[PDB]
Amino acid sequence: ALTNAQILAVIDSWEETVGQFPVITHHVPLGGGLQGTLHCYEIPLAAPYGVGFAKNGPTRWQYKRTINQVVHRWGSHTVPFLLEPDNINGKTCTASHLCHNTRCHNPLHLCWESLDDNKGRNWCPGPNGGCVHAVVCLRQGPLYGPGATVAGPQQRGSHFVV
Amino acid sequence: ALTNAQILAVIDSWEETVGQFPVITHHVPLGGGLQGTLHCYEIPLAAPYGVGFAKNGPTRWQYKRTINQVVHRWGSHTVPFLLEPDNINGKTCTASHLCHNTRCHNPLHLCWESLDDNKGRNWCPGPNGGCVHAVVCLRQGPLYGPGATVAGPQQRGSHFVV
DNA sequence: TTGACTCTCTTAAGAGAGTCA
DNA sequence: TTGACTCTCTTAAGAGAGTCA
Ligand code: NA
Ligand code: NA
Ligand SMILES: [Zn+2]
Ligand SMILES: [Zn+2]
Ligand SMILES: [Zn+2]
Ligand SMILES: [Zn+2]
Repeated sequence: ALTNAQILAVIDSWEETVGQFPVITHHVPLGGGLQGTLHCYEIPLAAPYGVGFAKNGPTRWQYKRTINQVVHRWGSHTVPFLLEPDNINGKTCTASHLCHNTRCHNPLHLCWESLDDNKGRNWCPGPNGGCVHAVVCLRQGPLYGPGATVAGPQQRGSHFVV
Repeated sequence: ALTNAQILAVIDSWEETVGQFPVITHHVPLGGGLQGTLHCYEIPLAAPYGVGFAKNGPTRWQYKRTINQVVHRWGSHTVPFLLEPDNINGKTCTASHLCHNTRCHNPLHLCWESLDDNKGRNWCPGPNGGCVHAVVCLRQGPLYGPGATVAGPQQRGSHFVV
């Protein structure tokens, strides 16, 4: 098994490589009508992506390192969390984009949480709009708002009460 | 079926049948430390379910009627909305449980909206906790709260900024 | 050891359609 | 005509693993 020092070396090489990705400044809603700025380190749209990186899906990548003749591979956003527990409350931990920008690999824009917690950030009002996430959101979720509901609750007869 | 009259007849028959499902009272969080009461009309756990109804999955059902010698079939929660547009902004409209109770078929607990709007209600603070849904939530979403994040954003080196 | 592709799978909110009696 | 089963698919947040040079 890879030692702690070996895993730290993997994290360090990943950080070195991602830190050289193009850094894109994005202005974002924070909630409460306030605007903020995030700096995303974006993996390229097409090969080459960076040392150790390869695309396994339209917006999925993996990081690969060969250590003592054995190939090891991880989801590209999971690397910052290799020294953390990988489940909680019986749920698998997932890399969760606080910046909501899939190509971004900035570890300051990632957290490690259940898929439900991850998804729920899409609708959060944001750090200046009432976010209650213990690990606070960096921005208002892209899907926060009144929604676009086509039809509400309704009945034709009188068979139902709310 | 094609005609408006035929569609209204399908809606009326569905309402009459669902109107005879057992009515189960559920006390629910509203947000803001308040609680409310919902009356769900719950499809049975096992066959028979009711005239026109059959189970296609663990928590999936369909409603079917024979019109002009042809069988017409719909997802069991879609029937109230047969006269509504079936898409919005190029996204499929879905039946969305305001009561977060799959077996419930009370149309006063359903709306018709994109899958993203639908999902997002799981994390809404609720009608007394800040819900901004234009078609208002009936309860706080079951997944609202601080979450259980295992690890937050972090870096080992000095290559990244927020 | 490395790059650039290939494939299928998970989850939990939702769907459509066929086989028998 | 109606009932009771069977199967796979959609979405958008996420995954593991194979092949070739
Ligand atoms: Na996310
Ligand atoms: Na829902
Ligand atoms: Zn980012
Ligand atoms: Zn938040
Ligand atoms: Zn209900
Ligand atoms: Zn709401």
